[PDB]
Order: sequence, then C-alpha cells, then structure tokens
Amino acid sequence: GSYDAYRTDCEELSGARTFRLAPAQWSCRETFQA
Repeated sequence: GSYDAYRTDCEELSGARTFRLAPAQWSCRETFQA
C-alpha cells in the first residue's frame, strides 16, 4: 500500500470503510483529492 504515504489512509477507505465510513473518510478525499 502506502503510495508515498498518501494512499496509506485510502487502503482502509477501499476495504475497512465498512467499519469506519467517517473516522477515516477524512484524508484520501482531501489530503490529495483522491
């Protein structure tokens, strides 16, 4: 994972989302705009 430490968030948002959908929906979408 961990594409220059940017998508290291976004791999939860790809899978772990089912048990997150807000506490982690706070980085991939805006730290680099997906």
